[PDB]
Amino acid sequence: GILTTAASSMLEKFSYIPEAKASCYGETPLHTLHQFMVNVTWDG
Amino acid sequence: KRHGSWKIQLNATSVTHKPNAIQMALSVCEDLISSQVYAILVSHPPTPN
Ligand SMILES: *[C@@H]1O[C@H](CO)[C@@H](O[C@@H]2O[C@H](CO)[C@@H](O)[C@H](O)[C@H]2NC(C)=O)[C@H](O)[C@H]1NC(C)=O
Ligand SMILES: *[C@@H]1O[C@H](CO)[C@@H](O)[C@H](O)[C@H]1NC(C)=O
Repeated sequence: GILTTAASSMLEKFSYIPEAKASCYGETPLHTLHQFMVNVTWDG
Repeated sequence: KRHGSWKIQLNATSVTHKPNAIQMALSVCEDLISSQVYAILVSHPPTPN
């Protein structure tokens, strides 16, 4: 619930927030949930 | 040499650079732990990062 709430609130700020790693073998993200979900209220 | 003729022996196993960070220890966890190592030595004073 906390991850879905933070992602839903982050989607309003920017569309292509979900980005993942290309390959484990062989553009660093700047807008993640590390600095965004400071407050959260799931199910009261 | 200076410890005489005790039954223990000393074997060495060394690996080199990997640019990716997970594949540094990905080789280590099945090479050295499978080799029953006692100590691992990291000796890289140049890094690209
Ligand atoms: C040190 O112990 C191992 C025992 O096999 C040998 O070295 C490695 O052996 C593994 C298989 O367990 C191989 O995958 C590696 O390629 C081997 N490395 C080397 C450098 O051969 C080896 O017999 C022993 N002594 C030496 C020479 O490292
Ligand atoms: C969290 O903080 C923001 C800051 O603007 C505030 O508007 C909001 O009411 C707070 N509550 C949640 C959990 O969204």
